[PDB]
Amino acid sequence: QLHFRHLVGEVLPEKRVKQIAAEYDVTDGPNDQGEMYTRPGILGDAFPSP
Amino acid sequence: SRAVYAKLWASTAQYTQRRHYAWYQIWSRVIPWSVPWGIFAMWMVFPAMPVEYRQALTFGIWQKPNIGTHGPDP
Ligand SMILES: CCCCCCCCCCCCCCCCCC(=O)OC[C@H](COP(=O)([O-])OCC(O)COP(=O)([O-])OC[C@@H](COC(=O)CCCCCCCCCCCCCCCCC)OC(=O)CCCCCCCCCCCCCCCCC)OC(=O)CCCCCCCCCCCCCCCCC
Ligand SMILES: CCCCCCCCCCCCCCCCCC(=O)OC[C@H](COP(=O)([O-])OCC[N+](C)(C)C)OC(=O)CCCCCCCCCCCCCCCCC
Repeated sequence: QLHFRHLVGEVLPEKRVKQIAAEYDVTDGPNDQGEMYTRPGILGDAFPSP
Repeated sequence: SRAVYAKLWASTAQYTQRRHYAWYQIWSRVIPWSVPWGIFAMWMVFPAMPVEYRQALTFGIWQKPNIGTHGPDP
């Protein structure tokens, strides 16, 4: 239920939260070929799961 | 006498003018109610306006509440 959006201003500064989110690979797609891919996380994404 | 009957007949010739006077009186009694309701309109619609307009319309008295969050980032 948690997204990085939740940490900025309430706990941490925005810049640091963006840098935290960048540490993870998050899956996204489909692309033009209908395949899925991975990208660096962004402020709008939910926490990852193991 | 014709003269007196004419005066009595004519006494009410100006009905419409008296009715306009009545309009004036009742509206004068009524119209101040616009101030309470105007204040409440503005009360409700103030937080919808831009922050700059809130600051301006209160001659700079109003400012963003300070609740201890969302401070500057060095
Ligand atoms: C003290 C001793 C004790 C005495 C005891 C006596 C007994 C009485 C008590 C008195 C004691 C104090 C008590 C406390 C009371 C106050 C607290 C209170 O009430 O809070 C409430 C409180 C509300 O809190 P809130 O809403 O969060 O408050 C946020 C603020 O309002 C913040 O909101 P905001 O900032 O967004 O507000 C906006 C505001 C912002 O306000 C301001 O910033 C105004 C600043 C004010 C300054 C003050 C000036 C006066 C002082 C000056 C000093 C003078 C000096 C001289 C004297 C000293 C020296 C001689 O601006 C406006 O309102 C609009 C502006 C004005 C509009 C008019 C238009 C004018 C245009 C101007 C024209 C001029 C040109 C301008 C253009 C520019 C270009 C030129 O209640 C709650 O939180 C809710 C409670 C839950 C209950 C729910 C109710 C029931 C619902 C259920 C219904 C469902 C059931 C069905 C129906 C049932 C029916 C029965
Ligand atoms: C006869 C009058 C009958 C009145 C009945 C009206 C009842 C329903 C009112 C709904 C108002 C909705 C306004 C739409 C805009 C979006 C609101 C909103 O949440 O914005 C975000 C804002 C906060 O913004 P924000 O932080 O989300 O980000 C956007 C920033 N701004 C707003 C600057 C763009 O939330 C609010 O402040 C809540 C809206 C309060 C406005 C209430 C208006 C009440 C209207 C009654 C006045 C009647 C006067 C008499 C008129 C009669 C004339 C004949």
